[PDB]
Amino acid sequence: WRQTWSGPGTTKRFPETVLARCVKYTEIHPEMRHVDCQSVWDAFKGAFISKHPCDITEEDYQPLMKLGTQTVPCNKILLWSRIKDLAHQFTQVQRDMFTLADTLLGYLADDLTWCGEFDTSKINYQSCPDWRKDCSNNPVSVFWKTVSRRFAEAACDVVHVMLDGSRSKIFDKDSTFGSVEVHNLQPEKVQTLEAWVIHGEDSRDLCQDPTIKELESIISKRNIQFSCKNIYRP
Ligand SMILES: *[C@H]1O[C@H](COP(=O)(O)OP(=O)(O)OC[C@H]2O[C@@H](n3cnc4c(N)ncnc43)[C@H](O)[C@@H]2O)[C@@H](O)[C@@H]1F
Repeated sequence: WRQTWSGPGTTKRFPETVLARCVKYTEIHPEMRHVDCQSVWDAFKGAFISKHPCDITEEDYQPLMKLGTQTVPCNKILLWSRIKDLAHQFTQVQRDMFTLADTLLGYLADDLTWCGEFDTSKINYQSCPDWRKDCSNNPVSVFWKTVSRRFAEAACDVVHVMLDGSRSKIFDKDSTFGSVEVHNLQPEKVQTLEAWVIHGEDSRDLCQDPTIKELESIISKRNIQFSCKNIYRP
């Protein structure tokens, strides 16, 4: 039996959008011709269709992760927390830096919402679970959790993270960066995490904020060097 959820339903034209994005991505990036976009869509579907949308596991997304596997320039990863648009905008100018949005899976899934239901093979366009009001293990949250774990595992040498100085918690231990990514930067592989605290709020040294000291101690226990910089948005 189905229930009404508290969050928006699946983005209109979801199947066509994912397929069209996959076709566009594989055209631009020749390294990915070995991917059949029909196969990618099948695997995507099998992660959440005919499943209760609060019982989704990272394991459900493994077939899609396997088809969407992609080498990346591991020494040029730019992570970010709660500052997506500015991050992307930074990498359009500093072109040699690489974010999750530049990967196939991140490009396919950007700004979309999706879920299914236990009793049917249909996409639910009516509503989907809100992460706070309904459940954390919903199709969208678990997707981003899964790809993020894997993206952090891929990084090497010097990893950069853009953080937003205008947030109450500049570093939030409970965000995706703060839980999943920070704890999966691999001790040997990654030598340094360099944080960039962005101003646009208080205009003084924000690298001494309690939450940045938290971030420093977390990183430090994984045998990774930590650096911080105050940077000003134009
Ligand atoms: C992986 O994580 C950081 C981003 O981490 P945040 O700390 O900003 O993530 P958080 O506030 O916990 O929010 C999680 C939800 O954000 C949506 N989301 C993340 N990334 C995208 C993209 N690229 N497009 C659309 N939506 C996105 C999801 O709804 C998550 O559930 C990144 O720097 C690392 F790659």
